[PDB]
Amino acid sequence: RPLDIRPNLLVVPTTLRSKAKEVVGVQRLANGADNPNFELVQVLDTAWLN
Amino acid sequence: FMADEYRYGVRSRCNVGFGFWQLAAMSTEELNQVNFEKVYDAMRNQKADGG
Repeated sequence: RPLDIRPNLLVVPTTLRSKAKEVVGVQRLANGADNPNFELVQVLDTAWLN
Repeated sequence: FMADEYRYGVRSRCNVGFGFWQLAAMSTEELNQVNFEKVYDAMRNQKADGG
């Protein structure tokens, strides 16, 4: 049976904040192609690790 | 004619500033994500004493 997971939190170090925002927060990823994950997972940044 | 001053600046906090940029905004990640974002993350990842 599926677990029915609903990933909605993305926590990453500071160095990945910009890339995570690009993944979720803009329509184009890095080349004007598209962003299938736009407005999908709300990313919170964290600096307590790494 | 003379106009006196007795002021001076301070190199106050070197842990809250960044410099030495090869500034450019004309690449997917070669000039944006490696210069401006590098400075960004370096500024927001500073640790007072670790942790």
